[PDB]
Amino acid sequence: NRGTVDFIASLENLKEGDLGILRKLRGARLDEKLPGFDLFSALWWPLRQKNQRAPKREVAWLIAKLFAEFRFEQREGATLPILMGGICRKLEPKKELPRVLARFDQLASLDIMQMEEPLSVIMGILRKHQQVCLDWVGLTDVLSFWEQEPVKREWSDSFIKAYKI
Amino acid sequence: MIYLSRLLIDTGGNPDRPRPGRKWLDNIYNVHRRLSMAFPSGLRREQDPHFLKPFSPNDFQKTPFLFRVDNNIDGNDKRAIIIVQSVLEPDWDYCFQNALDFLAAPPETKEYNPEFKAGQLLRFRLRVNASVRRHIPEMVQQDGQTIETGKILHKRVSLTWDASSTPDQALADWLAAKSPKLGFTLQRCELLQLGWVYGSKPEPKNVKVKEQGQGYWREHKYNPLRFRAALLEGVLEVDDPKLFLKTLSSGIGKAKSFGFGLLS
Amino acid sequence: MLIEIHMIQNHSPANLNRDDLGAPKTCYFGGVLRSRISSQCIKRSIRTSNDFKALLGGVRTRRLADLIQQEAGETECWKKAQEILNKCGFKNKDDNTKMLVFMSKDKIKDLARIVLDNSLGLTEAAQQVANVIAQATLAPDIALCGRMLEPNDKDKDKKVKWSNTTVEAALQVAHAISTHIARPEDFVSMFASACFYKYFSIDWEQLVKNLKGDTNLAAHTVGAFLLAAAKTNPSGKHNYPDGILVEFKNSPISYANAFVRPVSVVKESDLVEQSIGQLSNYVNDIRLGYYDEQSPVIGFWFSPNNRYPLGSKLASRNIGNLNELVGAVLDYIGGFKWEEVQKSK
Amino acid sequence: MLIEIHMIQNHSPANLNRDDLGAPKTCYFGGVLRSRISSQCIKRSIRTSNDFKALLGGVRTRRLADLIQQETECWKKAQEILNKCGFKNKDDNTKMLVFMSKDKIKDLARIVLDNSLGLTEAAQQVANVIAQATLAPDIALCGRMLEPNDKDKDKKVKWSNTTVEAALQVAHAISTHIARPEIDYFVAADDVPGEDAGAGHIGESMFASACFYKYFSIDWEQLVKNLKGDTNLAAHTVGAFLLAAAKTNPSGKQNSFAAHNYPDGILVEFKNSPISYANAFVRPVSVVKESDLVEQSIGQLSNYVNDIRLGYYDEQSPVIGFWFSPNNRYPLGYKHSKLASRNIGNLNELVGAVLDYIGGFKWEEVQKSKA
Amino acid sequence: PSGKQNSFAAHNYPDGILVEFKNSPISYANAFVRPVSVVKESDLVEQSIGQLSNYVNDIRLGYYDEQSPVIGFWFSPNNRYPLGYKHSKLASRNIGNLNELVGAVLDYIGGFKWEEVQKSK
Amino acid sequence: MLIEIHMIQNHSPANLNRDDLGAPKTCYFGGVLRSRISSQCIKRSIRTSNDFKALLGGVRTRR
Repeated sequence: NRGTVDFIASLENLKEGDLGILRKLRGARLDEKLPGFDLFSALWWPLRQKNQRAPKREVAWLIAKLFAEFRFEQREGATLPILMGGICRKLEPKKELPRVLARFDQLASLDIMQMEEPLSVIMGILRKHQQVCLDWVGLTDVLSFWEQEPVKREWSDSFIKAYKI
Repeated sequence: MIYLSRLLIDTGGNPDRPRPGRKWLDNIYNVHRRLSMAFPSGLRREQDPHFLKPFSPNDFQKTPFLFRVDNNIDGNDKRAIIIVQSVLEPDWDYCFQNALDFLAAPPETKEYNPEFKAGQLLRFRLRVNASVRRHIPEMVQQDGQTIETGKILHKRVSLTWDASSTPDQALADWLAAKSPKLGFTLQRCELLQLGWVYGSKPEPKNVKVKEQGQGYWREHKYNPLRFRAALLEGVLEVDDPKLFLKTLSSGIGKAKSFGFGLLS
Repeated sequence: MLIEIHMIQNHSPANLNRDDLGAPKTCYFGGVLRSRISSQCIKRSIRTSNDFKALLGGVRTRRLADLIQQEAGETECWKKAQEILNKCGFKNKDDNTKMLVFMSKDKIKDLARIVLDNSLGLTEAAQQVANVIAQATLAPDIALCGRMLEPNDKDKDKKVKWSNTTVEAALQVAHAISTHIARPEDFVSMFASACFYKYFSIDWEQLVKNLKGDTNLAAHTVGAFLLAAAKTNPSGKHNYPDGILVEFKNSPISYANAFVRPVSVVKESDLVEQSIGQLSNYVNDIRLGYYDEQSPVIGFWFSPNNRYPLGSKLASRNIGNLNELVGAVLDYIGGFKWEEVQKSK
Repeated sequence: MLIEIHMIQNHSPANLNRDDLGAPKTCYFGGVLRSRISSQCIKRSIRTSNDFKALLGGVRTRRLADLIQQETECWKKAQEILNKCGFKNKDDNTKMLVFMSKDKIKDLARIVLDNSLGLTEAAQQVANVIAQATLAPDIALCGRMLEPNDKDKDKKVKWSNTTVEAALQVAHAISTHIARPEIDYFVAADDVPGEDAGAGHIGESMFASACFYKYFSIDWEQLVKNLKGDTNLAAHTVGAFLLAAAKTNPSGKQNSFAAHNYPDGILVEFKNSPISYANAFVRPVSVVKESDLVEQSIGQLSNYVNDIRLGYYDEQSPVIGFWFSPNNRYPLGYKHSKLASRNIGNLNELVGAVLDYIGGFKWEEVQKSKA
Repeated sequence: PSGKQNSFAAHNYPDGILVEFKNSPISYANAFVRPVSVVKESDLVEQSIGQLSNYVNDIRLGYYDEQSPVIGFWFSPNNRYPLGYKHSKLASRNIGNLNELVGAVLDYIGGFKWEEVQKSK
Repeated sequence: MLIEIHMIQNHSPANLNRDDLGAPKTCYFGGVLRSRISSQCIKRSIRTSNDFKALLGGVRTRR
């Protein structure tokens, strides 16, 4: 898509104070603080009048909050079920692998709003394994259509494919 | 029946935050509107206390009344003063019940009744328009080559005073001569403020029509209105305490709705 | 050197500076409210005064196109000049340009004779317009008040180049404050002459640098500045100053803190002379705490025929005249008798 | 022997420090709003002051290799060398802040004009000479983060660490009372006549007036360690800091306001552990009808100074204090005791007392060590 | 702490130190569950110390009166902030100096002074 | 036998326990945002203190 790329690139332009106030708004809707809504409006309004396709609003808000909290860099080919699974091969299959594996499968049966904390723990173990790159555009357009089961099964089969290799 | 009171409004101090009262004071049509939906009615008072209803000016009582916006220092704080008085009781618990940002301190109602008899030295200021009907509305000077085309139009243009004097002895002569009509006099008069005041009033029209009823489909229009201001004081001696009360109930000049009212 | 003038003046606030709500301008000093007149109001009132009639050489306009056909004589040069100005970079919403242009009233004919030539294109015409308004600083008003000029870049042609188009201001006027409590108006010769304190500072070297090195023009500027400040009420349309203290130093010092506590006095006539007493007390302690050797400070005191005195020795001399005051400020720069300095614009 | 400066200074209505929105800078302290004169603004105002002329020379540089020709057309190869040193190029300048500072630009000029050498060794000796410049006492009062950008060269930049552990700590200036913001209204007043009333521009400006309590925290030992000795030079920079703290103000919007308000009282101390009497003005100063707010603020300050002097006692650590007022216009010992060791009336012997307690130096020979 | 003290010099001293001697631990942090709203008649430090004294007296009367009493010393510098305006004599000794509070703690400890203890190392 | 210390301070405008972004550390206590000075920071400033430069008997080094 040619609309989400501008959103991710504009997010990468954000300076320290803006993503600090985005960091402070974890688990909080974009209403109880005025500056957070102002920042989201500035990020989210001008990309609908230049390109016809835009992500969903809740996906954009959640992705902005998570991006502020973790601060990765955008790189093609680094979606969640590849780096996930790649880290699962670096594990003991007896005990820890079912633990981390269940932590990953918790994402596949959740709605967009409640995934903030499971995505937080998944990206926390990603940060523990020193992962710098994450395809924010790829994550965003597989998350804006997260409610159709073909993309969920494709994401899971990507995890399988990265695990068997 | 004087109901003199005060409405101390919240001027800001940051022209970065939105300032509702400062923006509200810049348009005298909406200033009159704000001062006039107070004491609204008892017709639908028992229905809702929350001021959440579609507005219509017909439900509001159409009693003419007065106000004036001024500025003063109490002892240590600049705060613009609005002085109002009316024949109906004050009930500003509904006009500002969801616009508390317009206010700075809660408003206070006073009781006052006048007595001056004749020839004392305890009087006060005045506000009026410098409006006169034109002696020579000269034939509508049009444009294109700076020419004159039209016939006539009786307009309430601003007062064209003399050219060899200043208006603290020209307008002073004007209201000194005007005073024996209204039942008082001026022994001294010095002007404080003069200039223009501006506003905007909307005109509902009708051009388009609707295919199943009458022409509900229609457009908007705005029009400007201007007035010439004069705020001034004087140490005055009332001729009689029997006809000056009518002047204290109508005011010298009758802008009324648009600020210029009675002596205060 | 810096020319720091402190004046105590009884200005009636009935016809004085107003804000957008009609109130007189007020400021909080010492935690308590005082009366204020704005610095730009004093600057403009001095500018458009009777004594500054010869020295008003700068025009702060938005319609150069209107000024083009005032000495051109011919009729059909109004829209081409607008196009050339737009190609320079000053955009047009109407007859006026939408940024403020500050030039001297002698290069407008230069712009007219540039515009009326029809032997060259619009690009180099706009470049020549920039050559006109990029160094046209030949005005004492420009030298005193200061200016920078920068144009819009959104659809301006990219083939234009501007010089260092800013001139640094020579004038630091303080917002003049009322020493006493501002009198209340209520809810039940006619208004008092408020004792005001004003502060003016002129940088001599920077001003003569801003006038391309002239000396008699700048001397006329400073003399007419003192005369216009003393004689003109700051407003728009004699009241002589009770005391003028004009001090020369190389650093700015503000004597506003002399009136941190207000001079709360019941008697009307017993206000200004002990306002001057408070000023003398604080000038004494500031001199005794700050000005010791190194760079000494010399100041002159003026009153209407020496009516309110000063203090011991905190000034240099007492003179009860205004043109003598001009002659006494202008001789410390060295010479420049005032009877010949007016032969400049 | 910590150099701690507590000052009292009332300001005329002005706007010295402003953000991008034009509002004067404000902070919260004790739950109430105070006027803030930011630390960096005070550092630059004392740095760019008239008296900080003999010891200046910590020159800011982002546009590099243009002064090299000022001291041949070295825009090509010297900028190429700088890029090979890590400071990459993004425009007609270097997109990296360089604190090269010291007046040893002769060394950089002579290595750049030396057309008998390559890139790697010249860039290396540049790396040791810019990490060991160590002049310009503003470096010793504010350090560097010049650690290039390791996305260039063949990775042969084995530099030395440039961090200097600067000895200065400056608190943001604190008003002793409630800050009162004010609005200024100005018009442009079109000079040539028109058919309108005439106003070429309309704007709103801000200003404020406050009594300011300032806190400068320097320690002598790190200051003299960062300055490789030169005791008279240390006395010169502390004297320049005292004179600049006493004589200059931030030059923001001062062409329109002129708030050159000099000092009310000065607290210069020398102790072994740092303290701030901002907590004196946790209670805001309210004006009483009998006294001015400078006298009131000095009384509150004296109350809290006596608190800390008596309630924090160790017999092995005696602490002195100096008090200054212009001609003793506001003595600190109004309430109960002579709190300061000596009450000083003029600035010059206040600097003399600072010199005497620091090293016994005088104000005449201290200017000989220009350095 | 030594954070951005170069640009924010906030070296300040504590105006209240409370030392208690129990065989079980407590933390008087539930006093400041309500944030201190600064009023025009008092200061933030005095109000916080008053809330702390309220909580300390309350916990002392609620979680005590054993056979073993709770003994403590209260420290304010030169006694500008005594323990509120509530019930007095709550602390066993209101001490105005820091070294005397340290000496009182050390004398409770078993009778070791402050000077010869430093001779250990 | 437990020896307990309870203290109350008040500092100037400060950045004592900033973020890697630069934001001073915050925590929620009672549902309202409170500034937090880290326990590790308090302990280290205690350990590195001037009056703790008469007690030190360990370094806790890396290499």
